[PDB]
Amino acid sequence: KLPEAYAIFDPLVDVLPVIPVLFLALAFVWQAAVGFR
Amino acid sequence: GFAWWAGNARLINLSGKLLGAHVAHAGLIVFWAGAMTLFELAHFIPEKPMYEQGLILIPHIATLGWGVGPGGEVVDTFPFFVVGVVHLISSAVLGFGGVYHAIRGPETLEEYSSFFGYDWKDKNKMTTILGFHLIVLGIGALLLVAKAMFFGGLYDTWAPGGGDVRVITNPTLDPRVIFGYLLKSPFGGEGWIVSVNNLEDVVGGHIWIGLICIAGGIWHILTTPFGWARRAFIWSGEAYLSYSLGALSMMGFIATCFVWFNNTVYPSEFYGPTGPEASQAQAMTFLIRDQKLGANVGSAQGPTGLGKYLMRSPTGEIIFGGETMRFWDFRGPWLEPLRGPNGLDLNKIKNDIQPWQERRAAEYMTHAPLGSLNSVGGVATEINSVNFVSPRSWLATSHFVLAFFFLVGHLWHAGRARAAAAGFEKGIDRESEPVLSMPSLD
Amino acid sequence: AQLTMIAMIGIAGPMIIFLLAVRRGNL
Amino acid sequence: ELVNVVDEKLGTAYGEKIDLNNTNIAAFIQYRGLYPTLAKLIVKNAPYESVEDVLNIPGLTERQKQILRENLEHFTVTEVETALVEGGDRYNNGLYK
Amino acid sequence: ANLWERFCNWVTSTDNRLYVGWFGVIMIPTLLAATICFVIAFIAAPPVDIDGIREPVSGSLLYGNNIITGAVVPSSNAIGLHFYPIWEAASLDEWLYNGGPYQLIIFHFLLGASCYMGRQWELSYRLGMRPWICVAYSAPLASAFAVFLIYPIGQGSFSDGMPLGISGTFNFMIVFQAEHNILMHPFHQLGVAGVFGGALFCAMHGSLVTSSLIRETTETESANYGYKFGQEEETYNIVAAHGYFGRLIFQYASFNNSRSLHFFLAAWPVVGVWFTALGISTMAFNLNGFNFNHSVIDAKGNVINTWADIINRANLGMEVMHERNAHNFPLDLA
Amino acid sequence: AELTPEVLTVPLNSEGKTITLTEKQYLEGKRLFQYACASCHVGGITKTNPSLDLRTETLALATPPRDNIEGLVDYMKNPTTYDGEQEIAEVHPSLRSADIFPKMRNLTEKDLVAIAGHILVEPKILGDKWGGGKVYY
Amino acid sequence: METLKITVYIVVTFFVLLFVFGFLSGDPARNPKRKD
Amino acid sequence: METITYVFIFACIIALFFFAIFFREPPRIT
Amino acid sequence: QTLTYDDIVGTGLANKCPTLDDTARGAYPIDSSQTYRIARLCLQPTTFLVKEEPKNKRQEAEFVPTKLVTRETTSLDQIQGELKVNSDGSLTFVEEDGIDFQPVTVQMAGGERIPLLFTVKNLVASTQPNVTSITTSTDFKGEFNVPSYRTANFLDPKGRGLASGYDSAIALPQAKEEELARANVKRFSLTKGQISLNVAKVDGRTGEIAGTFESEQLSDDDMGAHEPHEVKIQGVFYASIEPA
Ligand code: CLA
Ligand code: CLA
Ligand code: CLA
Ligand code: CLA
Ligand code: HEC
Ligand SMILES: CC1=C(/C=C/C(C)=C/C=C/C(C)=C/C=C/C=C(C)/C=C/C=C(C)/C=C/C2=C(C)CCCC2(C)C)C(C)(C)CCC1
Ligand SMILES: CC1=C(/C=C/C(C)=C/C=C/C(C)=C/C=C/C=C(C)/C=C/C=C(C)/C=C/C2=C(C)CCCC2(C)C)C(C)(C)CCC1
Ligand SMILES: CC1=C(/C=C/C(C)=C/C=C/C(C)=C/C=C/C=C(C)/C=C/C=C(C)/C=C/C2=C(C)CCCC2(C)C)C(C)(C)CCC1
Ligand code: OEY
Ligand SMILES: [Cl-]
Ligand SMILES: [Cl-]
Ligand SMILES: [Fe+2]
Repeated sequence: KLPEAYAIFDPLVDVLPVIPVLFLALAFVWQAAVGFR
Repeated sequence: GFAWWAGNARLINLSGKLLGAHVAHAGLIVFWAGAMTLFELAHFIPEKPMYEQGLILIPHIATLGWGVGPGGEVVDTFPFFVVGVVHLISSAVLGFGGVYHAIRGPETLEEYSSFFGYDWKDKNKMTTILGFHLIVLGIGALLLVAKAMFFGGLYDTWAPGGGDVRVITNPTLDPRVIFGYLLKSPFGGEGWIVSVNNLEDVVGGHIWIGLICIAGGIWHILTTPFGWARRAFIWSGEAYLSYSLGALSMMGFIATCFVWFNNTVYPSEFYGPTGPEASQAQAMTFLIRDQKLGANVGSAQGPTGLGKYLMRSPTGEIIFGGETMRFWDFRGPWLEPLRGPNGLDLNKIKNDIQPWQERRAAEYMTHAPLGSLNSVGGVATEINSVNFVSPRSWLATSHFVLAFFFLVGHLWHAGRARAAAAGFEKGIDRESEPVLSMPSLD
Repeated sequence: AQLTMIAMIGIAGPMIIFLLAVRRGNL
Repeated sequence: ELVNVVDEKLGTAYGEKIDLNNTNIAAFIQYRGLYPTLAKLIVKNAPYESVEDVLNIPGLTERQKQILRENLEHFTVTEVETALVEGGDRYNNGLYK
Repeated sequence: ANLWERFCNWVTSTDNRLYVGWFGVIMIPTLLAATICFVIAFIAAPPVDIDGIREPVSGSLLYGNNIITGAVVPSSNAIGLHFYPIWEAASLDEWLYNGGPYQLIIFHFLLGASCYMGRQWELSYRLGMRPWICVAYSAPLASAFAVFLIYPIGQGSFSDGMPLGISGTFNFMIVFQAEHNILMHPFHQLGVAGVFGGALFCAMHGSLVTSSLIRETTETESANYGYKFGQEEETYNIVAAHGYFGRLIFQYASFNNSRSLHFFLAAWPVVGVWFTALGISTMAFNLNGFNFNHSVIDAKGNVINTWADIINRANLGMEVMHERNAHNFPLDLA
Repeated sequence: AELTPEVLTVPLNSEGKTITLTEKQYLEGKRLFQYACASCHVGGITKTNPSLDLRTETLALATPPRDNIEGLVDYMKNPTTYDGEQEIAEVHPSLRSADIFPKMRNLTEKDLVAIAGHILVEPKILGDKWGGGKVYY
Repeated sequence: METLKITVYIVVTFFVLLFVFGFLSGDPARNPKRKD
Repeated sequence: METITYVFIFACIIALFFFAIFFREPPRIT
Repeated sequence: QTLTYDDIVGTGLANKCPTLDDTARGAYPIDSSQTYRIARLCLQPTTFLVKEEPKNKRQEAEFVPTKLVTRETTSLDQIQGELKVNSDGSLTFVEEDGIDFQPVTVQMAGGERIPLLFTVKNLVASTQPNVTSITTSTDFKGEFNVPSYRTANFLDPKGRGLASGYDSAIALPQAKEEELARANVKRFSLTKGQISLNVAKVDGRTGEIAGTFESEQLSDDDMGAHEPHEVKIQGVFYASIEPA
C-alpha cells in the first residue's frame, strides 16, 4: 500500500501505468485528424 | 518518399526533431518505471511473498538492498515509494524537452551549433557521440559498484543465515575469473555468464566493465575508424540502427536465460524458484517425507532399476532421481548444505536436514514456474483455485518475444541499409537490370 | 471511481488534437 | 505355471485386511491412531509370523499397545511377497492420488 | 589478381550454378555433416535411451522400423542440456546408446539453416534485388529453433526436443498438448489462422490469376504455353480478376494494386507463423494456454462442465500415460 | 440446487452440536482458503503429502478428530500429525508459527471459523471431487 | 578421441576465419550498382 | 526386403534431384 | 587434503573410490571385546565380463569382455554395516544400508546390450577363522541378493506389468494367448551372487583398507521374458572401519 498521506491518490495510481499505451493510440487520433498524410 | 505508416523515417535527416523523438521516448520509459513501481507498491502486501503478487520492479529494488532484511523480509517500503516517485517526476522533464525539440525547437541542429549537429556519414562525429555514451554507461556500471561497496551493499541469497543484505569488500579483480566466465561453454553444467553465483564476481565484473567502457569512450572520442573498418561497414543512420537492433536482440536472449536459470542476481526469495529449483525441491520433499516414514532412500531401487530418490549423474555425482536427473546442475542455498565432495551426502541427508530446508523445498515445489495465460497456477490439467504465474515465466517469455522481434528488426533494417547504400532499395532499374547483363547459368 | 480518473486522462489526448484542429494549429 | 503373484495375493487375506508383512504404509491411515508413528514401527519390524506378534515390538507404550490391540482384527499376515517389499515399495509404491 | 582476391571472387561469384557466398562457406559443411549423419542414423542407429531410464527406444530401419515409425531419437535425459560431442564419449557405442547423433544433427542443421537465411540476403545483394526474402524465411527458421533448441532449453533437456521422425513428431505434439494446453493458447490459434489463411489465399490468388488468363493458345495445347519466360507484358487481366472478385464479395474487399496484394500474400502466413513459433518458444517457459477447468459452477457450487473440461479429460489421459516409467513423484514439473 | 442452510450446517464439536454458516462466511472461508492453503491443498488434496487429504472421512479418523469446527480451528493453531503424536507447527502453517509462515499473521479468530467451515461444507457440494484428485477433475 | 577433437577444432576454426575475413574483404563493394 | 525398398526409393529421389537441378531444361529469355 | 564438490564436479572423480598409498601395508588389530562397524564401503567396478552360450554339447563358453555404455554411473558407495567377531575369530560383515546398487548396461561383440543390476544388497561377507588382525592377506568371501532389475510397477512398451498394467496383448484381441504367456505374465526374480574382497592395503593407524574384488551374478531377465546371462565383475574397493 502507498503511505497513508498519499492514500487519497490510490485510484489514480491504479490507472497511471496504462498511460504510455495511450500515447500510441494518440498517434492514430493525430493521423486521423490530418488524414494519414 | 515515405508513407504515413513509415512516417518516423521522415525524421532521418532532421536531427532536431529526431532528438525530440528520442528524448520524449526516454520520458515514456522513465514514466513506466515510475508508475509501475507505485502501482506495484499500492498493491503490495508484505505478508505474501513477492512472487505471489505479480511484482517485477519491486524485486529489482529489493535485490539492490533497499527495503529488505534477513531472509528477504520486507522491513521498510519507503525506498520503493521513493524510487517510483523520483522516476515518475523525472519523466515530466524528459517529456518536456522531448516535445519541445519535436514541435517547437530547431528542426535540424547543425545550423544552430556544430557541437550538437551531426551528419550520419561523419565517421569522426559518430564515434565521438558513441564515446560520450560509452562513458555514461561506464559511470552507470560503477554506480552499482558504489552501492555494493559504499552505500549499504546488495542482497545476498547465499549469505549464511537465510540471506541478507551484505556490503562487498573484496570484489573479484582476477581477470582469469572475470573473463573466465566469458569463455565458459553455454551448455549444461557450464552456463556461460549466466552461471555467476556470487556477488564478489558480480561486483568485480562491473568494475572491469566500467573501466573498459570509459577507456573505450575516450578511445573513440580521440580516434576515427581505421580503413579496414571503413571498408567493412555501411555508414548511414539506418545501418547504425540495424547494428543496435542486433545488439538489443542478443541481449534480450541472454536476459531471458538469466532470469530463467540464475538465482543469484535474481533471488528466488523475490522472483520465486527456478524451473530446475522447483523440480529439485519436489524430489527433496518426498525424500524427506519417505525417510521420516522409515524409508532407506539410499538403497531404494525404483521401477526402472535406477534409484527411486538418489542416483548418479553421468560423471558420478550423487543426485536426485526421477525426471529431475536433468536438473542436477542446479545449485541453491537451501540445498548446498547437503552436498559433499561426491554430490549429495547420504550421511547429511539421514541426519542433518533442518525444518527450514523442509519448508523451503515444500514452498518452492508448490510455486514451480508453471501456469496458464489467465494465471491459473500449476500444470495445465490443474483446476482453478490458485492465482499464480511466476515472475520468471513472465520475464522470460516477454523478453524472448521482444528479443525475437528485434532480431527480425535487425534483418529488416540491415538488408534495407545495404540496398539503400548501393542504390536499389526502391526496385530494379528496367533499363539496367543486372541479371540481363549476366550470362545464363545453362 | 477509478473510471473517473481514466476518463479525465483519456479525454486529454483527443482534446489537444481537437483544440489544435479548431485553432487551425500545426497538425 | 506362469502366474502373476500380485493378482494371486489379492485372492488371500491380503485382499481384505492390512497385511503386516506386505501392505504399503499408507493403508494404515484407514484406522485411527496408527499413522504415522505405529505404522513406521510396524513396517520397520516386519515380518511377523502372527498378527499377535506386533504387540512384542520393543519400545511400545501401553497406549500404543492399546491402539494395536483394538485394531488386531483389521490386520493379517501372509508370506512375504518379494515383488511387494522390494524397491522400498512398502514406503512408496508409486501411487499418489 | 592476388590469390586471396581470386578466391573471394569465386565465393561471391554470380556465375556459379549454385551460389556459394560467405554464408555458404559455413552452410555447406554444416548441412552436409547433418545430412550424412541423419541418413546413416535413420537407417542403422541402435536404440537410444531418450528418457535416461535405461529403456532404449528403437528408431532406425534396420532395428524394426518403417518410414513412418522411424526416427533419430533425442539424446538421453541423463545428459539434460550438457554438450555431448563424440569426443566426450568413452566410445561410439556409448555415444550411440545415449543419443549423441541427435545433438550432432540438430546443431549442424540449425547453424546451416541460419546461414541459409543469410545466403538469401547475400545473393539478393549481388543481384541488385530488394533484400527481404530472408525475412519471410525467418518464420520457418524460428519454428525450427523453437522445437529443437528453445523448448529443450526451457525444459532443461534435449530429450524433450522434437524427434527427427514422423511418429516422433506426433509424440511431441500429443505430449505438448497435455503439458501446455497449446490448443487453448492464442499464439497457436494465430498460427492456425496463418496456415489456414495462407492455404486459402494461395488457392484464391492462384484461381483468380488462372481465371483471368488472356487467350493466347488453342484448345489443343496447354494454356501455359501462352506465357514465354521474360515477356514484358502481363499474362492475365487483373482488372477482370478485380471485377470478378469485387463482385463476389463487394468492390472494396478486392485488391486492384498487385504490389499491395502480393505484400498481403507475404505478410499473412509469415506473421501467423512468427506467432506460432513464439508460442512454442514461450510455452518453453511454461506460460501455457488458457485454463478454464471448472470455470462454470452453479448456484450451489456444482461444477458445470464445458467443452474446456472435456479437453482437460483428454489432456489428463495423455499426461498420465506419457513416459509411463520416468516419473517417481506426483508432479511432472518439466 | 442452491446453498441452503442445510448444506451450510456443519458439526461444531465432537459432542454433536452443529453450527449453521452464512453464505457470506462460506464465501469468506473460500477466499481465505485460496489465500493461505490452496497452494498445497487445492481441491482438498495435499500436494506435498498426497496420502493425507481434507475429505471429511479422513478428518473424522484423525486423532483429535478434525471433522468439526473446533478440531479444525485447533489444528490451525497447533497442527499435529494424524495420530496426534507430534506437533508440526514448524513445517505446517499455523498461528503458533506465523513468524515463519507470514500469511497466517493477519488471520483473526473468525477467519479460522470460516476456513474451517469451507473445508467442511465443500465435500457436501462436490462429493468425490473434494480430495479425489485428478481422477475426478 | 583426442585426435578427433583436435581435427574438428582446426576444421571449424578454418571455416570461421574464412567467413570473417571474407566479409572483411570489401563486401559492400561486391554489388552490381555502386562499388565503394 | 522392406529396408532395402525404403532405401531404394529414397536413393531414386536423390538421383532425381541431381538431374532436375543440373539437367533441367534451361530457361531461355523471350 | 580433501577436495570440494566444485573441484570434483564433472571430472568423473565422483565415481571413483578413495585409494590408499602403496606404503599402507600395516595391520588393523581386532579386539573381540570390542564391536566394530564399516563406516563406508566403496566398490568401483573396472571390468565387466559376460559368459557366452556355447550352443553345442559340453563346451562351456568363456567370459568375454564388454564395453560399458552407461558412463561413470557404476560405483557402489556409502555402504555401512556391522563387523562382527565370530566365536572362531572370523569376522563377518553384515551390510545394513547404502547406495548398494547401480544399473549398468554393457555391450557384447555383435551389438547385444546386457543390462544388469550391479549390487551387493544384503551382503554377508566373512573371513577365515583366527583373524585378530586385518592384514594385506585378509580375504572376505560372501554372498548377496540380486533382485529383479525392474521392480513391480515397471510397464513394458505395450503397457504390461506385474503390479500394474495390462494382462494381455491388447493390440492382438483375438490372438491365441498361449504363445504370448511368457511376455504377458511378468515375474519378479530374486537370485544370489558371490563376491570376494581381497585386502591389499591397510592403514593400521586410521582403519582404512583397500583392495580388489570379484563378483559373479546374473544379468537382467526382463521380468522373465528371457534367460539371464552370467556376469563377472572386477574392480577395486575401499572401506573404513570404526569401533562401534
Ligand atoms: C514514441 C512514439 C513516437 C514519437 C516520439 C514520435 C515523434 C515524432 N513523429 Mg512519429 N509516429 C509514431 C510514433 C512516434 N512518433 C507512430 C506510432 C506513427 C504511426 C501512426 C507515427 C507516424 C508519424 C508520421 C506520419 C509523421 C511522424 C512525425 C513525427 C515528428 C513530428 C510530429 C509532429 O509535429 O506532430 C505534430 C502533432 C501535434 C502538434 C499534435 C499534438 C502532439 C503532442 C506532442 C501530444 C503530446 C501530449 C503530451 C501529454 C504532452 C505533455 C506535455 C508535458 C510534458 C509538459 C516527431 C519527432 C512527422 C515527421 O517526421 O515530421 C517530419 C510525420 O510526418 N510520425
Ligand atoms: C540527450 C538529450 C538532449 C540533447 C542532446 C539536447 C541538446 C540541446 N538542447 Mg535540449 N533538452 C533536453 C535534452 C537534450 N537536449 C531535456 C531533457 C530538456 C528539458 C529540460 C531540454 C530542453 C531544452 C530547451 C528548453 C532548449 C534546449 C536546447 C538545446 C540545444 C542547446 C543546449 C545547450 O547549449 O545547453 C548547454 C548545456 C547545459 C546548459 C548543460 C547544463 C548542465 C546539465 C543540465 C547537466 C545534465 C544532467 C546530467 C548529465 C544527466 C541528467 C541527470 C538525470 C539522469 C537525473 C542542444 C541542441 C535549446 C535550443 O535548442 O535552442 C533553440 C533550448 O532552448 N533543450
Ligand atoms: C557500444 C560499444 C561499442 C561500439 C558500437 C564500438 C564500435 C566500433 N569500435 Mg570500439 N570499443 C568499445 C566499444 C564499442 N565500439 C570499447 C568499450 C572499447 C575498449 C575495449 C573499444 C575498443 C576499440 C578498438 C581498440 C577499436 C574499436 C573499433 C571500433 C569500430 C570497428 C568495430 C568492429 O570491427 O567490430 C567487429 C568486431 C571484430 C572485427 C572482432 C570481434 C571479436 C569478438 C570478441 C568476437 C566475439 C563475439 C561472440 C560471437 C559473442 C560472444 C562474446 C565473446 C567475447 C565470448 C566501430 C566503430 C576499431 C576502430 O576503428 O577504432 C578506431 C578498433 O580498432 N573499438
Ligand atoms: C529501436 C527500435 C526501432 C526503431 C527506432 C525503428 C525505426 C524505424 N523503423 Mg523499424 N522495426 C523494429 C524496431 C525499430 N524500428 C523492429 C523490432 C521491427 C520488426 C518488427 C521493425 C520493423 C520495421 C518495418 C517492417 C519497417 C520499419 C520501418 C522503420 C522506420 C519507420 C517506422 C515508423 O514510422 O513506424 C510507424 C509505426 C506504426 C505504423 C505503428 C506500429 C504498430 C505496432 C506494429 C503495433 C504494436 C502493438 C503492441 C504489440 C501492443 C498491442 C496493444 C494494443 C493496445 C495496441 C523507422 C526508421 C519502416 C522502414 O523501413 O522505413 C525505412 C518499415 O517499413 N521497421
Ligand atoms: C504446504 C506448504 C501446505 C500448506 C500451505 C497448507 N498445508 Fe495443510 N498439510 C500439509 C501437509 C504436508 C500435511 C500433512 C501433515 C502431516 O504430516 O500430518 C497437511 C495436513 C493438513 C491437515 C490434516 C489433514 C488430515 O488430517 O486428513 C489439515 C486439516 C490441513 N493441513 C489444513 C490446512 C489449512 C487450513 C491450511 C491453510 C491455512 C493449510 N493446511 C495449508 C501441507 C500444507
Ligand atoms: C512527439 C509526439 C508524440 C510523442 C509524445 C511523447 C511520447 C511525449 C511524452 C511525454 C511525457 C513522458 C510526459 C510525462 C508527463 C509526466 C507528468 C506530467 C508527471 C507528473 C507527476 C505528478 C504530478 C505526480 C504526482 C504524485 C506525486 C508527486 C506523489 C505520488 C502521487 C502522485 C502520483 C499524485 C506522439 C506520439 C504523441 C505524437 C507525435 C508527436
Ligand atoms: C559485468 C559482469 C561480468 C563481466 C562481463 C564482461 C567482462 C563482459 C564482456 C563482454 C564482451 C567483451 C563482449 C564482446 C562482444 C563481442 C561481440 C558481440 C562481437 C561482435 C562481432 C560482430 C557483430 C562482427 C561482425 C562482422 C563480421 C564478423 C565480419 C566483418 C563484418 C562485421 C563487422 C559485420 C561477469 C560475467 C564476470 C559477472 C557478472 C557481471
Ligand atoms: C502522470 C500524471 C499526469 C499526466 C498525465 C498524462 C501524461 C496524460 C496523457 C494522456 C494521453 C496521452 C491521452 C491520450 C489518449 C488517447 C486516446 C483516447 C486514443 C484513442 C484512439 C482511438 C479510440 C482510435 C480510434 C481509431 C482511429 C482514430 C483511426 C483508426 C481506427 C481506430 C478505430 C483505431 C497528470 C497530469 C494527470 C497528473 C497526475 C499524474
Ligand atoms: O512431458 Mn512430461 O514433462 Ca516434459 O519431461 Mn516431464 O515428463 Mn518427460 O521427458 Mn519427455 O516429457
Ligand atoms: Cl511418451
Ligand atoms: Cl519424477
Ligand atoms: Fe502472383
